[PDB]
Amino acid sequence: NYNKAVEEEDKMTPEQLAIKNVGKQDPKRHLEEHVDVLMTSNIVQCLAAMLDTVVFK
Amino acid sequence: RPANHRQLTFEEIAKSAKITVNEVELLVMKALSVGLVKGSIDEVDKRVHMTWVQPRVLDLQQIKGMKDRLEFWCTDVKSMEMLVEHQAHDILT
Amino acid sequence: AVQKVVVHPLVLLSVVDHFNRIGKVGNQKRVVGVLLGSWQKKVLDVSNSFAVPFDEDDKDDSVWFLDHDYLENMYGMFKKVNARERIVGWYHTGPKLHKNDIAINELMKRYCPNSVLVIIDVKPKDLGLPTEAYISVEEVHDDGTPTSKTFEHVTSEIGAEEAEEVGVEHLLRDIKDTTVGTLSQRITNQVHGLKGLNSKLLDIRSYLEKVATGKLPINHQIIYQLQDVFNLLPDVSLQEFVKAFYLKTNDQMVVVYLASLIRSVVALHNLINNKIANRDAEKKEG
Amino acid sequence: ILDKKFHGILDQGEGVLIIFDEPPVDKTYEAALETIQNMSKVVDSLYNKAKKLT
Amino acid sequence: LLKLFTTMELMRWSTLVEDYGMELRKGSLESPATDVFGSTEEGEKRWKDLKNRVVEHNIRIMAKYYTRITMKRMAQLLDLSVDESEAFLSNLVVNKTIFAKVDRLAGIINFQRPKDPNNLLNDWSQKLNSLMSLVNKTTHLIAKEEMIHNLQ
Repeated sequence: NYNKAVEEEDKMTPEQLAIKNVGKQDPKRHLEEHVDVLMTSNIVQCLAAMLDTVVFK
Repeated sequence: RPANHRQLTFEEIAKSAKITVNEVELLVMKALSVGLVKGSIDEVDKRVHMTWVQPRVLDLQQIKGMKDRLEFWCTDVKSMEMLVEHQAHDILT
Repeated sequence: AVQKVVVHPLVLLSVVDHFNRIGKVGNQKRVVGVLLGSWQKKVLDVSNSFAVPFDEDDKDDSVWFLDHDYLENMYGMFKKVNARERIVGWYHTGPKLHKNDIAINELMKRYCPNSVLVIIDVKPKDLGLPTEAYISVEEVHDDGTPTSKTFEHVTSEIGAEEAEEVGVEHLLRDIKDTTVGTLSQRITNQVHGLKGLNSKLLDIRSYLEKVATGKLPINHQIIYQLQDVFNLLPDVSLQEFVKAFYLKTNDQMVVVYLASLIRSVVALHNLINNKIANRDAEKKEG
Repeated sequence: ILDKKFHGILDQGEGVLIIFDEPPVDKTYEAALETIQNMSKVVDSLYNKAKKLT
Repeated sequence: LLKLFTTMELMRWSTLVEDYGMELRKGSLESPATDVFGSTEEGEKRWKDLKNRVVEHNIRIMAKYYTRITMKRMAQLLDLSVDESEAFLSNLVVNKTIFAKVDRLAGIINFQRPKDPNNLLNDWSQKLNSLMSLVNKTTHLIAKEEMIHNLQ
């Protein structure tokens, strides 16, 4: 629910990348901090889904 | 029996426990009062379900021949640990 | 009923330099010392200790030496530096016990509500946990002998209190915080799988030596009553988690739905703005 | 049912009314509808694409 | 009374007639019987409030083995009919003390819990209870191991 509630303001950025021609000084980049959290957090969740099939046999 | 079919029918109960169909329910509700076994006994099939129990006192032949569970556990969870790690081997990184 | 304490390895570096003393004083091979501290709750913290000049005969192993020139007036010193950090227990090395440990505990039990013999680890290569605690126990038996006093496993950990990393995390110079799920989890897989299953080899050591050459605690009262807990699920063919397999579909539900949806947003994340930066760099480099 | 005062299923064959409900899943709803908005935004970036190309 | 308060020990109600009715066959104090069951339009309501006890309190002792029962077996266990069963089902469902759901497509129904209302709770309860048991295991298997290997 964190990873949706902040993803809508994550996607409020490509509208700001539509500057039709160019009207924005430098990238002002907010791509990150929601790659990595999703990445390692759901690595943890998939290896947790491993963990029952690990401990059981 | 270590095996499954832990939704046991009442049949062995009413045969070898010298009890009747109307009294298997008391046989296990008095055991709920006892508190060593707390089965979720079926009553659409009348099956006496097995949950967790208080096992024994001593099975010295099975204290010796628990290897088929203990060493089973040891080498097989070890081997499958080696297999999970062996499929994710070269992301040692 | 004691779970865990908080451990500062600072006076374990005092264990280290008394481990430097014993290598060059004489015949005393093992490090035996006295563990100060203060019961705060079932959780606890330790700030200081000290190391007795101790000898122990190999013949009739109940030969202790805990000098009161080294206890009483050094206790006056340790009381003068602070009133808070008083006695809480003691410590010796190895993992097991020697015989005289019970009487060394009962010596300083007269000062303390519960003196603890935390058995300490100077050359750590172990498979389980570090230094671990033992509380005063009266469990005697179901037989009714004169009261048992062998201090039972009432465990401990190595807790971290507060700052100290001015020293410590400057003294690291090597280590890194793994952003968990970056082979930290398989460090844990290695350690807990291999080190719990050769702990299970210690258990087969118990369940083989106590079968071949092992008596009275052979089925003490906690071997079989825990073979229950071993008999949660030991079964034969594939152990048939018939409920739990569609329930594990219900498990894998959340995980791979977040994989599909969320990782498709991750595809959108990297790919779209990567194409922006990429192709802008590419042809606007002209 | 059509006014959501009553959440379940009636019957005529066996004559068995059965009340149950579970509507809200934001794990599906919020995520996938925000991806629809994401795809609209990527279509809005398609002209940055079609502008850098031609 | 007190043995009938703990699990209620599904006795014969005519042995309750024995116990609570041969109190009038007392060559001593009958003022207990006179005050309690000597009443008629209050004491008869106490007799049937004790039939309410057998249904009420014995549904609360039988609430364990449900999520599967027919209706005839519930008549054969509540020590009464199916019509007395349905009247008692009525007044105890308007009691709504523990969440009932009864239906006669074939009659396999019962007084019940909210009927396993959750998803992953099963993973939580089963696997985390059993596996945190299995992580406390090694922590006191080293306990047992050291304490038995002091000697042998």
